[PDB]
Amino acid sequence: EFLGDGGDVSFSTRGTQNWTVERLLQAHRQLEERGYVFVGYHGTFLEAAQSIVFGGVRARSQDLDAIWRGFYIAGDPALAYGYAQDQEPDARGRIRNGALLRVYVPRSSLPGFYRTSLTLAAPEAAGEVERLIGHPLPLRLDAITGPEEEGGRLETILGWPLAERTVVIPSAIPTDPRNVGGDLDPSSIPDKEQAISALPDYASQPG
Amino acid sequence: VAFTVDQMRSLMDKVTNVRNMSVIAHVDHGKSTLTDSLVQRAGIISAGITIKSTAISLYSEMSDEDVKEIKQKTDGNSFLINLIDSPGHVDFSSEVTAALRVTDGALVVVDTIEGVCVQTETVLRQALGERIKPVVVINKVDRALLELQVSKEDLYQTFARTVESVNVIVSTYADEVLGDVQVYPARGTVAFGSGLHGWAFTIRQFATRYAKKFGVDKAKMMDRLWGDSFFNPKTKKWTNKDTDAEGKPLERAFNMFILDPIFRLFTAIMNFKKDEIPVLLEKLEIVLKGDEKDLEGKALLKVVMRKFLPAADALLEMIVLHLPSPVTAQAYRAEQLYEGPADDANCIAIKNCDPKADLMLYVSKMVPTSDKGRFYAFGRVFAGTVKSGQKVRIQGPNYVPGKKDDLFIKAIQRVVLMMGRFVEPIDDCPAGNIIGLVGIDQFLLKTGTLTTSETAHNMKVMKFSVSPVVQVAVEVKNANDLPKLVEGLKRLSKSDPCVLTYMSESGEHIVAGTGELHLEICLQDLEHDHAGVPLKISPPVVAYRETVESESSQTALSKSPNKHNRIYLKAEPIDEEVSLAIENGIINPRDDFKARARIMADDYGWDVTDARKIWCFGPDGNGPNLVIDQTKAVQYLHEIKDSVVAAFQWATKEGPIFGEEMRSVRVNILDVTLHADAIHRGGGQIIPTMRRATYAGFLLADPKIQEPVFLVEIQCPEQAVGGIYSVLNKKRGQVVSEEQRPGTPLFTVKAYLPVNESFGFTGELRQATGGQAFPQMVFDHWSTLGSDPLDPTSKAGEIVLAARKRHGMKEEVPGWQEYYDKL
Repeated sequence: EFLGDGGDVSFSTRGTQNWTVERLLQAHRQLEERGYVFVGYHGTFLEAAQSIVFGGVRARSQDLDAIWRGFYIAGDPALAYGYAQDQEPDARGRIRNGALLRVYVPRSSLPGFYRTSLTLAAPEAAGEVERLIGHPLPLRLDAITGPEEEGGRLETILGWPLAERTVVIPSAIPTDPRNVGGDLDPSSIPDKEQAISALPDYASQPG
Repeated sequence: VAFTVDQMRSLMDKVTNVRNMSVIAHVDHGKSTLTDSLVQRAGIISAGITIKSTAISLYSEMSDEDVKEIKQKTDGNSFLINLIDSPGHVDFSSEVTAALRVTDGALVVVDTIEGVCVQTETVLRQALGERIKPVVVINKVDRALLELQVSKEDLYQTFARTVESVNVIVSTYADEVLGDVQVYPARGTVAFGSGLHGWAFTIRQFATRYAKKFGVDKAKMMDRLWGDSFFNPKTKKWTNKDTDAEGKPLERAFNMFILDPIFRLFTAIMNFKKDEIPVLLEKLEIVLKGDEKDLEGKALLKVVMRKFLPAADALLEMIVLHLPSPVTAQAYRAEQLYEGPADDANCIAIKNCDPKADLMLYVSKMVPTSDKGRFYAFGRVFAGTVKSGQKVRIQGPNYVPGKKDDLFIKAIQRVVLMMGRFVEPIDDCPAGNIIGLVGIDQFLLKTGTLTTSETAHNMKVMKFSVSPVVQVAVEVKNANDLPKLVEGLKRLSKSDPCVLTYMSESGEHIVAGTGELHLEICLQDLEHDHAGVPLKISPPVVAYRETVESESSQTALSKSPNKHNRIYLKAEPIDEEVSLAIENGIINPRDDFKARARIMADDYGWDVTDARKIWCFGPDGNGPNLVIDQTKAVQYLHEIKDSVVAAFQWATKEGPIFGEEMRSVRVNILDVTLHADAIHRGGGQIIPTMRRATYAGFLLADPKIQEPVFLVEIQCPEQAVGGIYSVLNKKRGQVVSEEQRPGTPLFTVKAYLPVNESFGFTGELRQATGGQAFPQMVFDHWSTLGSDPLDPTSKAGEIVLAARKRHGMKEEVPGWQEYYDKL
């Protein structure tokens, strides 16, 4: 269990149940002690969050012809924050807020984390991403980080294999239930979570 | 006994032989016990739809001789008594008046030891105000003997004093027109007894007995059985002085022929003197039946007394011989019950309890049935006759013969008899009877008038309101029973028209009611019946409203997450008139946009242009908030209309000041830019945008909050009226008018009481007016506070901050910037 201790954890529109900053600091420390490292944030819907935290991240019927298929995450919680919410309305018409997740991989996989300046989603980068990872896309036991789009913030795409080997836990960064769609407010990020959120240094040259 | 629909209908045709009454009594005075006894005695049963017991049918027969003693037109020896249910506590003001308004007679229960208690005294006044004839019963006599071991003469003096108190009230508050309505034991309008043991009697009962043993026409036998009348055992003569020629005392007739017999049976039996009991019993011709013979102590007395003086009959005797039929009373009660011309074609039809005239049916209350979550109307036919299928005009509270507001010309699906818990279909029902209707639930909230005359006014309306102004959050103490709460809440709302249960965005379960008590009750019934599961209830809270005072400082703008769609809008105030118009069905969401436009344009000064572009109302798609489409040439615009509306429904249900509902907020969509492809303009994208732009607009349009305010009507003796103004001045109350009832010393103060200041109001008014005051308060209007909700120290800000904290939100209110584009 990597959730530290303190009573069952759940995801609510109300806030994440039983997940203080303090518990976060304990669970992080313990993940490092077992040789895991933090690589980014992942925002998504409550139902989804629960699944990932209790059951882990798992691909499921991907489009095999989809060369950028993977698990997207982001170093900057703000960028992740944007996906932290229902993507479609419930029957009544409500679009509730989501949750922010902290993604960790076995430190033993860093050798496969690369970076580029080109912008991911298009073909011009494909060749260069492939150049950096040593084999044609999609990514597999490797990950690429680069600008979400020209001048945008950076996103990270863990290939499905690697993704399935992550360990995800709650963030102490809450989504706002009364401002769904707003941008993450920098002062709502715990100073202590900020301390344990540096990213590893990714390679820019192939191996 | 059991009756067929025919028997009942037949019985309902002889209105001269019907009795509509209630039982005025404090619960701790055997109110429920006595009532039962009548049911267990004359309760009418019919020879799969259940309802909430509102009235009980009673049958009673009398001798052609008895029928003559009735100083009011009658016909036949059969009688139909409608026992209409009453509340337990007086606080239920509004519904107490409800039952009274449909009754003609009243069985007032007073206590032997305690006499007439304050509460019963108050209801009595009210009953008198509706011109209800009272009939008294001094209950709990046993407690006098067994406990106090009072003498025959002391107990006499007691009843004397008690009857005296009652009449002090009856004479002081009844109408001079009605004539002397005081109760007189000698005239058979006062019974004495004990609900516990199940016995009671009237002077008229012992007078029919000792009737011949003295060679008298009971007229003079009962006349002697009370007051100062004596029978010297020795001279064997009747005198009018408490002493014989020598100066020795003489026992009163009452003490001699009534109290003595009873007093001995008590002394005999409770002392277990088995030698006397049998002898004593045979003398009164009381035959124990086998098993009862071995009984002793209370067990015995209890059975002897029941065979001796059957409590049920004593009461049924006064009901028939003294309470007015729906014919005698409507003649002098009509004018008071019709809010139209005292000579109007209908008002007349009311006086004459005319079954041929245009319908005049009064709906006193809606009662919950098993058949779905539907409600059957309960009331009385004051004129004409109501029949299944008959199409009727359902005139609601706000109706006025002039306009067409609050009218619903529909057809009466089914007419049924309110046989307590069960209903029995009946073709028609002539004036003078209490009946039930099926199929009005969606036209009448609670009270109303049904007619046929197009020129018929409503009958004395009872102000009620469905405005949730007080609510609480319900939580289960033990998470396991959660589903059991989710059911009861659904059950609760189903039992009451005016209770509300819903879920906030926060996912909390809310229970909102008409007031402090109304909610209180609802919460009890939930943790005890509907859910029966232990719950965590939050403290009572007043429902506020969020509104704007002007147009948005500047245009409000928000863009979807795609950053591909934008919504430009401005918010501006709606005029209270319009809001009221919306709240009052005038401006209607379901109307023809054109017709409705014409209305707003004409009667309310709106640009027929704007009004024809209303996209939706809100919340719940019908509130006093609107979204006007003022865009110009925005391609695909209609393809995001459902989203926008949807967004609006949430924006208006929980505003940005502190989660409260919006009121009178006009949202004008000035512009919109959308992505060419629909994939990127879905609900997930527009809904949040709109919702956020609206918030932005609102926060820019000078935010303010409204508080709800009650209109309290109070009945109170000139003497205690002091306590009223006393308490009103410590609650920010505002006196609207004070009047006096011509004859009596009964003032009736009306004032405005802020709902957030009404907590524990009745309790405080109690102490203040020595308990003589009788409150009736309803929701009246929304008041816009002047102070700035944004300034924590201001008065409104104080409300806001607290509320926000309560809801565990960020202490400060969001600036418009947070919702505007982060540009």
